[PDB]
Amino acid sequence: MNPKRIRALKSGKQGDGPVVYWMSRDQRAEDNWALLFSRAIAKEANVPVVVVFCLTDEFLEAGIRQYEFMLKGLQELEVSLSRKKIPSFFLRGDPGEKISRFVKDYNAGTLVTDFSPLRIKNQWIEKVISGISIPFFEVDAHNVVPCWEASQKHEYAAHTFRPKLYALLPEFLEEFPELEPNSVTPEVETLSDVLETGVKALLPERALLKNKDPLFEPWHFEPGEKAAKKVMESFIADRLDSYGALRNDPTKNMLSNLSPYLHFGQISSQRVVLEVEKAESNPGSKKAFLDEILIWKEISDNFCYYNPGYDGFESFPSWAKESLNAHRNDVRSHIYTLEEFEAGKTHDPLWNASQMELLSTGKMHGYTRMYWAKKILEWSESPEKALEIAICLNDRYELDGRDPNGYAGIAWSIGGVHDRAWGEREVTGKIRYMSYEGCKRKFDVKLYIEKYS
Ligand SMILES: Cc1cc2nc3c(=O)[nH]c(=O)nc-3n(C[C@H](O)[C@H](O)[C@H](O)COP(=O)(O)OP(=O)(O)OC[C@H]3O[C@@H](n4cnc5c(N)ncnc54)[C@H](O)[C@@H]3O)c2cc1C
Repeated sequence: MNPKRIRALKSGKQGDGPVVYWMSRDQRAEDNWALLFSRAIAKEANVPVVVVFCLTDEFLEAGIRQYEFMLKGLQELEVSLSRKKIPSFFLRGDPGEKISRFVKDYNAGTLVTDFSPLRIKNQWIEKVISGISIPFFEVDAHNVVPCWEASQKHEYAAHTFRPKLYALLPEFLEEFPELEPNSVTPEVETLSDVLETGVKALLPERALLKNKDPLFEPWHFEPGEKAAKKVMESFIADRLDSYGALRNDPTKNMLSNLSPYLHFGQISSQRVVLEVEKAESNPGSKKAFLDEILIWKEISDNFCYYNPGYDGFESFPSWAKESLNAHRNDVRSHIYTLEEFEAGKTHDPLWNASQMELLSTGKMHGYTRMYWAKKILEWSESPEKALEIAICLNDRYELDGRDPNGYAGIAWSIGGVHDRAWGEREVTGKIRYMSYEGCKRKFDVKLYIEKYS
Protein backbone atom coordinates (compact mmCIF):
# COMPACT_ATOMS: atom_id res chain seq x y z
CA MET A 1 0.00 0.00 0.00
CA ASN A 2 1.54 3.26 -1.20
CA PRO A 3 1.40 6.00 1.48
CA LYS A 4 1.30 8.67 -1.26
CA ARG A 5 -2.37 7.82 -1.91
CA ILE A 6 -3.45 9.08 1.54
CA ARG A 7 -3.33 12.65 2.85
CA ALA A 8 -4.04 13.96 6.35
CA LEU A 9 -6.88 16.48 6.55
CA LYS A 10 -6.78 16.99 10.33
CA SER A 11 -4.67 15.67 13.20
CA GLY A 12 -6.15 14.53 16.49
CA LYS A 13 -6.29 11.90 19.20
CA GLN A 14 -7.42 8.50 17.94
CA GLY A 15 -10.42 6.98 19.69
CA ASP A 16 -10.85 3.31 20.54
CA GLY A 17 -13.89 2.71 18.34
CA PRO A 18 -14.34 1.60 14.74
CA VAL A 19 -12.59 3.27 11.83
CA VAL A 20 -15.23 5.10 9.79
CA TYR A 21 -14.98 5.21 5.99
CA TRP A 22 -17.06 8.20 4.87
CA MET A 23 -17.84 6.93 1.38
CA SER A 24 -18.79 9.51 -1.24
CA ARG A 25 -17.21 9.39 -4.69
CA ASP A 26 -16.10 5.73 -4.87
CA GLN A 27 -19.20 3.62 -4.22
CA ARG A 28 -17.67 0.18 -4.63
CA ALA A 29 -16.31 -2.64 -2.48
CA GLU A 30 -13.64 -3.98 -4.86
CA ASP A 31 -10.57 -2.02 -5.99
CA ASN A 32 -11.15 0.79 -3.47
CA TRP A 33 -7.97 2.25 -1.99
CA ALA A 34 -9.93 4.34 0.52
CA LEU A 35 -11.77 1.27 1.82
CA LEU A 36 -8.57 -0.81 1.84
CA PHE A 37 -6.66 1.90 3.72
CA SER A 38 -9.52 2.09 6.22
CA ARG A 39 -9.38 -1.69 6.74
CA ALA A 40 -5.60 -1.61 7.26
CA ILE A 41 -5.81 1.13 9.90
CA ALA A 42 -8.66 -0.78 11.56
CA LYS A 43 -6.54 -3.94 11.67
CA GLU A 44 -3.59 -2.06 13.20
CA ALA A 45 -5.85 -0.61 15.91
CA ASN A 46 -7.53 -3.96 16.75
CA VAL A 47 -10.88 -2.39 15.85
CA PRO A 48 -13.46 -2.97 13.08
CA VAL A 49 -14.13 -0.79 10.05
CA VAL A 50 -17.47 0.77 9.11
CA VAL A 51 -18.80 2.46 5.97
CA VAL A 52 -21.00 5.56 6.17
CA PHE A 53 -22.75 7.19 3.20
CA CYS A 54 -24.68 10.47 3.39
CA LEU A 55 -27.82 11.06 1.32
CA THR A 56 -27.44 14.81 0.92
CA ASP A 57 -30.13 17.48 0.57
CA GLU A 58 -28.85 18.36 -2.93
CA PHE A 59 -30.38 15.30 -4.63
CA LEU A 60 -33.35 17.48 -5.62
CA GLU A 61 -31.00 19.49 -7.87
CA ALA A 62 -30.66 16.46 -10.19
CA GLY A 63 -33.23 14.00 -11.57
CA ILE A 64 -34.66 10.54 -11.03
CA ARG A 65 -32.17 9.05 -13.50
CA GLN A 66 -29.22 9.76 -11.19
CA TYR A 67 -31.07 9.10 -7.93
CA GLU A 68 -32.13 5.62 -9.06
CA PHE A 69 -28.78 4.75 -10.65
CA MET A 70 -26.92 5.67 -7.46
CA LEU A 71 -29.28 4.08 -4.94
CA LYS A 72 -29.79 0.85 -6.88
CA GLY A 73 -26.01 0.45 -6.90
CA LEU A 74 -25.87 1.15 -3.17
CA GLN A 75 -28.45 -1.59 -2.52
CA GLU A 76 -26.12 -4.06 -4.23
CA LEU A 77 -23.13 -2.64 -2.34
CA GLU A 78 -24.76 -3.05 1.08
CA VAL A 79 -25.02 -6.78 0.37
CA SER A 80 -21.42 -6.97 -0.86
CA LEU A 81 -20.08 -5.20 2.23
CA SER A 82 -22.26 -7.34 4.51
CA ARG A 83 -20.69 -10.51 3.10
CA LYS A 84 -17.33 -9.13 4.28
CA LYS A 85 -18.76 -8.53 7.79
CA ILE A 86 -18.67 -4.78 7.05
CA PRO A 87 -21.80 -2.82 8.06
CA SER A 88 -22.99 0.19 6.08
CA PHE A 89 -24.86 3.14 7.59
CA PHE A 90 -26.82 5.47 5.30
CA LEU A 91 -27.48 8.87 6.87
CA ARG A 92 -29.88 11.46 5.44
CA GLY A 93 -29.12 15.17 5.68
CA ASP A 94 -26.16 17.52 5.93
CA PRO A 95 -22.90 15.53 6.25
CA GLY A 96 -21.45 18.39 8.30
CA GLU A 97 -24.04 17.52 10.96
CA LYS A 98 -24.55 13.78 10.34
CA ILE A 99 -20.90 12.70 10.12
CA SER A 100 -19.99 14.73 13.21
CA ARG A 101 -22.96 13.23 15.06
CA PHE A 102 -22.19 9.70 13.85
CA VAL A 103 -18.54 10.02 14.93
CA LYS A 104 -19.56 11.13 18.43
CA ASP A 105 -22.42 8.65 18.86
CA TYR A 106 -20.43 5.60 17.75
CA ASN A 107 -17.13 6.59 19.45
CA ALA A 108 -15.30 6.67 16.12
CA GLY A 109 -11.53 6.26 16.32
CA THR A 110 -10.46 7.45 12.88
CA LEU A 111 -12.42 9.00 10.00
CA VAL A 112 -11.46 8.33 6.37
CA THR A 113 -13.01 9.55 3.12
CA ASP A 114 -12.34 9.39 -0.60
CA PHE A 115 -10.95 12.29 -2.61
CA SER A 116 -12.98 14.67 -4.78
CA PRO A 117 -11.80 18.11 -5.98
CA LEU A 118 -15.36 19.44 -6.35
CA ARG A 119 -16.50 22.50 -4.42
CA ILE A 120 -19.41 20.75 -2.71
CA LYS A 121 -17.09 18.11 -1.23
CA ASN A 122 -14.74 20.79 0.11
CA GLN A 123 -17.81 22.42 1.68
CA TRP A 124 -18.55 19.18 3.54
CA ILE A 125 -14.92 18.76 4.65
CA GLU A 126 -14.84 22.22 6.25
CA LYS A 127 -18.03 21.48 8.21
CA VAL A 128 -16.84 18.05 9.36
CA ILE A 129 -13.37 19.27 10.38
CA SER A 130 -14.89 21.90 12.70
CA GLY A 131 -16.98 19.30 14.55
CA ILE A 132 -14.63 16.34 15.09
CA SER A 133 -11.62 15.70 17.31
CA ILE A 134 -10.44 12.35 15.86
CA PRO A 135 -7.87 12.04 13.02
CA PHE A 136 -9.21 12.68 9.53
CA PHE A 137 -7.62 11.28 6.36
CA GLU A 138 -8.56 11.35 2.69
CA VAL A 139 -7.50 8.82 0.06
CA ASP A 140 -7.38 9.24 -3.73
CA ALA A 141 -9.28 6.13 -4.82
CA HIS A 142 -10.45 7.54 -8.18
CA ASN A 143 -7.17 8.26 -10.01
CA VAL A 144 -4.39 5.79 -10.78
CA VAL A 145 -1.82 8.39 -9.69
CA PRO A 146 -2.90 10.62 -6.77
CA CYS A 147 -4.09 14.02 -7.95
CA TRP A 148 -1.63 15.87 -5.71
CA GLU A 149 1.23 13.63 -6.92
CA ALA A 150 0.75 13.71 -10.71
CA SER A 151 1.31 17.48 -10.83
CA GLN A 152 1.84 20.20 -8.23
CA LYS A 153 0.03 22.86 -10.30
CA HIS A 154 -2.46 23.40 -13.11
CA GLU A 155 -1.40 21.76 -16.38
CA TYR A 156 -2.40 23.97 -19.31
CA ALA A 157 -2.20 21.26 -21.99
CA ALA A 158 -2.42 17.49 -22.33
CA HIS A 159 1.07 17.27 -23.87
CA THR A 160 2.49 18.74 -20.64
CA PHE A 161 0.53 16.41 -18.33
CA ARG A 162 1.02 13.23 -20.38
CA PRO A 163 4.77 12.71 -19.72
CA LYS A 164 4.19 13.42 -16.02
CA LEU A 165 1.40 10.86 -15.70
CA TYR A 166 3.17 8.17 -17.74
CA ALA A 167 6.45 8.54 -15.83
CA LEU A 168 4.64 7.70 -12.57
CA LEU A 169 2.56 4.84 -13.98
CA PRO A 170 5.13 2.10 -13.12
CA GLU A 171 4.82 3.14 -9.46
CA PHE A 172 1.05 3.54 -8.97
CA LEU A 173 -0.38 1.22 -11.65
CA GLU A 174 -0.50 -1.96 -9.56
CA GLU A 175 -2.85 -4.80 -8.68
CA PHE A 176 -5.32 -4.41 -5.83
CA PRO A 177 -5.02 -6.52 -2.67
CA GLU A 178 -8.01 -8.50 -1.49
CA LEU A 179 -10.30 -6.77 0.99
CA GLU A 180 -9.96 -8.61 4.29
CA PRO A 181 -13.23 -9.24 6.16
CA ASN A 182 -13.84 -8.00 9.67
CA SER A 183 -12.73 -10.44 12.35
CA VAL A 184 -16.12 -10.22 14.09
CA THR A 185 -19.27 -8.24 13.38
CA PRO A 186 -19.30 -5.02 15.45
CA GLU A 187 -22.20 -3.38 17.28
CA VAL A 188 -30.47 5.32 9.38
CA GLU A 189 -33.21 3.60 7.37
CA THR A 190 -33.80 1.14 4.56
CA LEU A 191 -32.59 2.33 1.16
CA SER A 192 -35.81 1.03 -0.41
CA ASP A 193 -37.83 3.57 1.59
CA VAL A 194 -35.39 6.41 0.88
CA LEU A 195 -35.62 5.61 -2.84
CA GLU A 196 -39.43 5.72 -2.68
CA THR A 197 -39.63 9.03 -0.80
CA GLY A 198 -36.92 10.63 -2.93
CA VAL A 199 -38.51 9.65 -6.24
CA LYS A 200 -41.85 10.98 -4.99
CA ALA A 201 -40.17 14.33 -4.29
CA LEU A 202 -38.54 14.32 -7.75
CA LEU A 203 -41.65 13.33 -9.72
CA PRO A 204 -43.04 16.85 -10.45
CA GLU A 205 -39.73 17.80 -12.10
CA ARG A 206 -39.46 14.61 -14.15
CA ALA A 207 -38.60 15.03 -17.82
CA LEU A 208 -41.77 14.41 -19.85
CA LEU A 209 -42.90 14.89 -23.43
CA LYS A 210 -46.25 16.10 -24.74
CA ASN A 211 -47.98 12.73 -24.18
CA LYS A 212 -47.07 12.83 -20.45
CA ASP A 213 -44.71 9.90 -21.03
CA PRO A 214 -41.21 10.00 -19.50
CA LEU A 215 -38.21 10.76 -21.67
CA PHE A 216 -35.58 8.77 -19.77
CA GLU A 217 -35.05 5.16 -20.87
CA PRO A 218 -33.48 3.30 -17.90
CA TRP A 219 -32.67 0.10 -19.83
CA HIS A 220 -29.53 1.47 -21.51
CA PHE A 221 -27.26 1.15 -18.45
CA GLU A 222 -27.89 -1.22 -15.56
CA PRO A 223 -26.46 0.15 -12.29
CA GLY A 224 -24.22 -1.81 -9.97
CA GLU A 225 -20.69 -3.10 -9.46
CA LYS A 226 -21.53 -6.39 -11.19
CA ALA A 227 -23.03 -4.72 -14.26
CA ALA A 228 -20.05 -2.34 -14.42
CA LYS A 229 -17.62 -5.25 -14.77
CA LYS A 230 -19.78 -6.85 -17.47
CA VAL A 231 -19.69 -3.61 -19.45
CA MET A 232 -15.90 -3.45 -19.10
CA GLU A 233 -15.47 -7.03 -20.34
CA SER A 234 -17.82 -6.42 -23.28
CA PHE A 235 -15.82 -3.36 -24.34
CA ILE A 236 -12.53 -5.27 -24.27
CA ALA A 237 -13.90 -8.25 -26.21
CA ASP A 238 -16.10 -6.48 -28.79
CA ARG A 239 -15.45 -2.73 -28.95
CA LEU A 240 -11.83 -2.06 -27.95
CA ASP A 241 -10.39 -3.14 -31.31
CA SER A 242 -12.59 -0.59 -33.11
CA TYR A 243 -12.30 2.23 -30.56
CA GLY A 244 -9.46 4.13 -32.24
CA ALA A 245 -11.31 4.45 -35.55
CA LEU A 246 -14.98 4.81 -34.49
CA ARG A 247 -14.76 6.82 -31.25
CA ASN A 248 -15.77 9.93 -33.22
CA ASP A 249 -18.80 8.35 -34.94
CA PRO A 250 -21.99 8.94 -32.91
CA THR A 251 -23.93 6.57 -35.20
CA LYS A 252 -21.77 3.70 -33.87
CA ASN A 253 -21.93 2.39 -30.30
CA MET A 254 -18.18 1.83 -30.10
CA LEU A 255 -17.50 3.61 -26.80
CA SER A 256 -16.91 1.79 -23.52
CA ASN A 257 -20.05 3.27 -21.88
CA LEU A 258 -18.15 3.24 -18.58
CA SER A 259 -18.79 6.87 -17.57
CA PRO A 260 -21.92 6.35 -15.39
CA TYR A 261 -20.04 3.65 -13.47
CA LEU A 262 -16.82 5.68 -13.36
CA HIS A 263 -18.61 8.79 -12.07
CA PHE A 264 -20.36 7.10 -9.13
CA GLY A 265 -17.24 5.02 -8.52
CA GLN A 266 -19.01 1.71 -9.14
CA ILE A 267 -15.92 0.59 -11.09
CA SER A 268 -12.28 1.59 -10.65
CA SER A 269 -10.43 3.26 -13.51
CA GLN A 270 -7.21 1.56 -12.37
CA ARG A 271 -8.99 -1.79 -12.73
CA VAL A 272 -10.06 -0.90 -16.28
CA VAL A 273 -6.54 0.22 -17.19
CA LEU A 274 -5.09 -3.02 -15.81
CA GLU A 275 -7.37 -5.13 -18.01
CA VAL A 276 -6.75 -2.93 -21.06
CA GLU A 277 -2.96 -3.03 -20.67
CA LYS A 278 -2.94 -6.85 -20.64
CA ALA A 279 -5.46 -7.11 -23.50
CA GLU A 280 -4.12 -7.76 -27.01
CA SER A 281 -5.72 -5.48 -29.61
CA ASN A 282 -4.88 -2.70 -32.05
CA PRO A 283 -2.03 -0.56 -30.64
CA GLY A 284 -3.68 2.58 -32.00
CA SER A 285 -6.96 1.55 -30.36
CA LYS A 286 -5.33 0.98 -26.96
CA LYS A 287 -3.35 4.23 -27.15
CA ALA A 288 -6.52 6.23 -27.82
CA PHE A 289 -8.57 4.66 -25.02
CA LEU A 290 -5.83 4.91 -22.40
CA ASP A 291 -5.34 8.55 -23.42
CA GLU A 292 -8.98 9.22 -22.49
CA ILE A 293 -9.30 7.21 -19.26
CA LEU A 294 -5.85 8.24 -17.93
CA ILE A 295 -4.80 11.61 -19.37
CA TRP A 296 -8.09 13.38 -20.11
CA LYS A 297 -9.86 11.83 -17.11
CA GLU A 298 -7.22 12.61 -14.47
CA ILE A 299 -6.37 16.00 -15.98
CA SER A 300 -10.00 16.90 -15.27
CA ASP A 301 -9.31 16.27 -11.58
CA ASN A 302 -6.14 18.35 -11.89
CA PHE A 303 -8.19 21.19 -13.39
CA CYS A 304 -10.74 21.19 -10.57
CA TYR A 305 -8.11 20.71 -7.85
CA TYR A 306 -5.82 23.61 -8.82
CA ASN A 307 -8.51 26.05 -10.07
CA PRO A 308 -10.99 27.11 -7.36
CA GLY A 309 -13.14 28.83 -9.99
CA TYR A 310 -13.16 25.85 -12.36
CA ASP A 311 -16.81 26.63 -13.21
CA GLY A 312 -16.19 30.31 -13.96
CA PHE A 313 -14.91 32.55 -16.73
CA GLU A 314 -11.81 33.46 -14.67
CA SER A 315 -10.32 29.96 -15.08
CA PHE A 316 -10.04 30.26 -18.87
CA PRO A 317 -6.59 30.82 -20.40
CA SER A 318 -5.56 34.43 -20.91
CA TRP A 319 -5.64 34.10 -24.70
CA ALA A 320 -9.23 32.84 -24.60
CA LYS A 321 -10.41 35.49 -22.13
CA GLU A 322 -8.91 38.25 -24.27
CA SER A 323 -10.40 36.72 -27.43
CA LEU A 324 -13.88 36.25 -25.97
CA ASN A 325 -13.83 39.76 -24.49
CA ALA A 326 -12.93 41.26 -27.88
CA HIS A 327 -16.02 39.54 -29.35
CA ARG A 328 -18.55 40.14 -26.55
CA ASN A 329 -20.44 42.87 -28.43
CA ASP A 330 -20.61 40.83 -31.65
CA VAL A 331 -24.16 40.26 -32.88
CA ARG A 332 -25.06 36.62 -32.27
CA SER A 333 -26.78 34.77 -35.10
CA HIS A 334 -29.34 33.36 -32.66
CA ILE A 335 -30.13 33.69 -28.95
CA TYR A 336 -32.08 30.87 -27.29
CA THR A 337 -33.26 30.66 -23.68
CA LEU A 338 -32.53 27.87 -21.21
CA GLU A 339 -35.84 26.10 -21.88
CA GLU A 340 -35.37 26.39 -25.65
CA PHE A 341 -32.04 24.59 -25.25
CA GLU A 342 -33.52 22.18 -22.71
CA ALA A 343 -36.40 21.15 -25.00
CA GLY A 344 -34.19 20.94 -28.10
CA LYS A 345 -36.04 23.71 -29.92
CA THR A 346 -33.17 25.22 -31.91
CA HIS A 347 -32.74 25.73 -35.64
CA ASP A 348 -29.99 23.08 -35.67
CA PRO A 349 -31.40 19.54 -36.09
CA LEU A 350 -28.01 18.03 -35.22
CA TRP A 351 -27.93 19.98 -31.94
CA ASN A 352 -31.56 19.08 -31.19
CA ALA A 353 -30.81 15.41 -31.90
CA SER A 354 -27.85 15.65 -29.52
CA GLN A 355 -30.12 17.11 -26.82
CA MET A 356 -32.68 14.35 -27.38
CA GLU A 357 -30.01 11.68 -26.84
CA LEU A 358 -29.14 13.43 -23.57
CA LEU A 359 -32.77 13.61 -22.47
CA SER A 360 -33.70 10.03 -23.38
CA THR A 361 -30.54 8.05 -22.55
CA GLY A 362 -28.75 10.26 -20.03
CA LYS A 363 -25.45 9.71 -21.86
CA MET A 364 -24.82 11.75 -25.00
CA HIS A 365 -22.08 10.66 -27.40
CA GLY A 366 -18.60 11.99 -26.69
CA TYR A 367 -18.18 13.72 -30.05
CA THR A 368 -21.59 15.40 -29.99
CA ARG A 369 -20.87 16.68 -26.44
CA MET A 370 -18.24 18.99 -28.01
CA TYR A 371 -20.67 20.21 -30.68
CA TRP A 372 -23.50 20.57 -28.16
CA ALA A 373 -21.51 22.85 -25.85
CA LYS A 374 -19.75 24.94 -28.51
CA LYS A 375 -23.12 25.83 -30.07
CA ILE A 376 -24.34 27.04 -26.67
CA LEU A 377 -21.47 29.54 -26.68
CA GLU A 378 -22.38 30.63 -30.22
CA TRP A 379 -26.07 31.16 -29.36
CA SER A 380 -25.77 32.78 -25.91
CA GLU A 381 -25.66 36.43 -24.89
CA SER A 382 -22.24 36.11 -23.23
CA PRO A 383 -19.62 33.46 -22.39
CA GLU A 384 -20.75 33.55 -18.75
CA LYS A 385 -24.32 32.72 -19.80
CA ALA A 386 -23.15 29.82 -21.97
CA LEU A 387 -21.18 28.40 -19.03
CA GLU A 388 -24.27 28.40 -16.79
CA ILE A 389 -26.50 26.90 -19.49
CA ALA A 390 -24.00 24.17 -20.39
CA ILE A 391 -23.30 23.28 -16.75
CA CYS A 392 -27.02 23.21 -15.94
CA LEU A 393 -28.05 20.91 -18.79
CA ASN A 394 -24.96 18.70 -18.29
CA ASP A 395 -25.37 18.28 -14.51
CA ARG A 396 -29.16 17.80 -14.73
CA TYR A 397 -29.53 15.15 -17.45
CA GLU A 398 -26.15 13.40 -17.82
CA LEU A 399 -25.86 10.21 -15.78
CA ASP A 400 -22.12 11.01 -15.46
CA GLY A 401 -22.87 14.70 -14.66
CA ARG A 402 -21.70 16.64 -11.61
CA ASP A 403 -18.21 15.30 -12.30
CA PRO A 404 -14.80 16.94 -12.84
CA ASN A 405 -14.85 15.49 -16.36
CA GLY A 406 -17.92 17.58 -17.18
CA TYR A 407 -16.57 20.91 -15.94
CA ALA A 408 -13.18 20.34 -17.57
CA GLY A 409 -14.96 19.21 -20.72
CA ILE A 410 -17.25 22.24 -20.73
CA ALA A 411 -14.26 24.48 -20.02
CA TRP A 412 -12.48 23.03 -23.07
CA SER A 413 -15.46 23.55 -25.38
CA ILE A 414 -16.36 27.10 -24.32
CA GLY A 415 -13.17 28.49 -22.78
CA GLY A 416 -10.53 26.50 -24.64
CA VAL A 417 -9.07 25.06 -21.44
CA HIS A 418 -6.41 22.46 -22.35
CA ASP A 419 -6.78 23.61 -25.97
CA ARG A 420 -4.94 26.02 -28.29
CA ALA A 421 -5.90 29.10 -30.28
CA TRP A 422 -7.44 28.57 -33.72
CA GLY A 423 -8.51 30.89 -36.53
CA GLU A 424 -10.19 34.02 -35.21
CA ARG A 425 -13.93 34.00 -35.93
CA GLU A 426 -16.67 36.36 -34.85
CA VAL A 427 -18.61 35.82 -31.61
CA THR A 428 -16.57 32.72 -30.73
CA GLY A 429 -13.18 34.34 -31.34
CA LYS A 430 -10.19 32.01 -31.41
CA ILE A 431 -12.07 29.18 -29.67
CA ARG A 432 -12.04 25.97 -31.72
CA TYR A 433 -15.07 26.12 -34.01
CA MET A 434 -17.14 23.07 -34.98
CA SER A 435 -19.46 23.51 -37.96
CA TYR A 436 -22.47 21.50 -39.11
CA GLU A 437 -20.80 20.96 -42.49
CA GLY A 438 -17.69 19.68 -40.72
CA CYS A 439 -19.74 17.06 -38.89
CA LYS A 440 -21.38 15.89 -42.12
CA ARG A 441 -17.89 15.24 -43.54
CA LYS A 442 -17.08 13.15 -40.43
CA PHE A 443 -20.13 10.93 -39.90
CA ASP A 444 -23.65 10.25 -41.16
CA VAL A 445 -25.49 13.16 -39.53
CA LYS A 446 -28.82 12.06 -41.01
CA LEU A 447 -28.58 8.69 -39.24
CA TYR A 448 -27.89 10.34 -35.87
CA ILE A 449 -30.81 12.75 -36.30
CA GLU A 450 -33.28 10.06 -37.41
CA LYS A 451 -32.36 7.88 -34.42
CA TYR A 452 -33.33 10.60 -31.90
CA SER A 453 -36.57 12.12 -33.18
C1 LIG B 1 -19.46 19.31 -23.12
C2 LIG B 1 -18.91 18.02 -22.47
C3 LIG B 1 -19.57 17.48 -21.37
C4 LIG B 1 -19.10 16.33 -20.78
N1 LIG B 1 -19.82 15.89 -19.72
C5 LIG B 1 -19.23 14.89 -19.10
C6 LIG B 1 -19.84 14.51 -17.93
O1 LIG B 1 -20.94 15.15 -17.51
N2 LIG B 1 -19.36 13.53 -17.21
C7 LIG B 1 -18.27 12.89 -17.61
O2 LIG B 1 -17.78 11.88 -16.86
N3 LIG B 1 -17.64 13.23 -18.76
C8 LIG B 1 -18.10 14.24 -19.55
N4 LIG B 1 -17.51 14.59 -20.67
C9 LIG B 1 -16.36 13.79 -21.23
C10 LIG B 1 -16.84 12.76 -22.24
O3 LIG B 1 -17.71 13.27 -23.02
C11 LIG B 1 -17.40 11.61 -21.61
O4 LIG B 1 -16.60 11.24 -20.60
C12 LIG B 1 -17.58 10.49 -22.45
O5 LIG B 1 -18.45 10.71 -23.37
C13 LIG B 1 -18.06 9.39 -21.55
O6 LIG B 1 -18.75 8.33 -22.26
P1 LIG B 1 -17.87 6.91 -22.59
O7 LIG B 1 -17.47 6.26 -21.35
O8 LIG B 1 -18.81 5.87 -23.47
O9 LIG B 1 -16.54 7.41 -23.46
P2 LIG B 1 -15.12 6.53 -23.69
O10 LIG B 1 -14.59 6.88 -25.01
O11 LIG B 1 -15.46 4.90 -23.60
O12 LIG B 1 -13.98 6.95 -22.53
C14 LIG B 1 -13.91 6.18 -21.31
C15 LIG B 1 -13.62 7.07 -20.23
O13 LIG B 1 -12.55 7.92 -20.57
C16 LIG B 1 -12.92 9.17 -19.99
N5 LIG B 1 -13.06 10.15 -20.93
C17 LIG B 1 -13.35 9.92 -22.16
N6 LIG B 1 -13.41 11.08 -22.80
C18 LIG B 1 -13.14 12.08 -21.88
C19 LIG B 1 -13.04 13.47 -21.89
N7 LIG B 1 -13.26 14.22 -23.11
N8 LIG B 1 -12.75 14.11 -20.77
C20 LIG B 1 -12.55 13.46 -19.63
N9 LIG B 1 -12.63 12.12 -19.56
C21 LIG B 1 -12.92 11.41 -20.65
C22 LIG B 1 -14.10 8.98 -19.36
O14 LIG B 1 -13.87 8.70 -17.99
C23 LIG B 1 -14.67 7.89 -19.97
O15 LIG B 1 -15.60 7.27 -19.11
C24 LIG B 1 -17.94 15.67 -21.25
C25 LIG B 1 -17.28 16.25 -22.37
C26 LIG B 1 -17.75 17.40 -22.96
C27 LIG B 1 -17.00 17.99 -24.18
